[PDB]
Amino acid sequence: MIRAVFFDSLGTLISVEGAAKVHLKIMEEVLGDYPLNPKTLLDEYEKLAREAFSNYAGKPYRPLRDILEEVMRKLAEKYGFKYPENLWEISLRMAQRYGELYPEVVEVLKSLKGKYHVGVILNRDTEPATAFLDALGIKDLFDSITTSEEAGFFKPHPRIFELALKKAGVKGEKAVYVGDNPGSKNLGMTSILLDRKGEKREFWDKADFIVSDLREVIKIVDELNGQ
Repeated sequence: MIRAVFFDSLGTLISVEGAAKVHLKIMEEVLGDYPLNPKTLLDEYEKLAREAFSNYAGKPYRPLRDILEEVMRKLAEKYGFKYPENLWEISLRMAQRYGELYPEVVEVLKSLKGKYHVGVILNRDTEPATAFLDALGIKDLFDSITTSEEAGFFKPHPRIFELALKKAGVKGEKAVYVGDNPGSKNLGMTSILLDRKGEKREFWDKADFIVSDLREVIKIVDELNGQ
């Protein structure tokens, strides 16, 4: 009965060590020999970035490119370094060089594809997100790529999930939702929380299933289709 499987963000796919290396290598190229610790710039950027996502959560869409460029403009003014006009070119190049997926992603996505509609749902701009998936080498492994830019509202507004389901052409009850965060609620979708290092034990009643890696997603869908 399960016909579609959706992943909530790149966090379910990119390794923590990979994403950290990409972000640091971006800040290192931005700064060059400027007398600022690139790790400090990164930590401050992330702080301001998380604030922006919270401020815009559930609001009408505004290009994340514009939001994050404003953040970098603030930092360049605060610390005094030259604003990187080629920021997004740097970011994609570093993602392609240093972006590392969790080891099971490619094989699990290929297995799910061909049996089910496999989609990714992203709180991002469409062209950048699609280019990022291409730089990571998994763009073609998704039947659908659905973004807040397409939906017109930032998560957790339900429109993005309604759109994802309509691209697949299935009721919410015929789809599962895999995410790193405890949110598709009240749309009928089966929720699978991904806790790779067992440090989300608190919200282990906030999901229908709990897995430590993506291979178990196939096991759960096989179980549900059997019941």
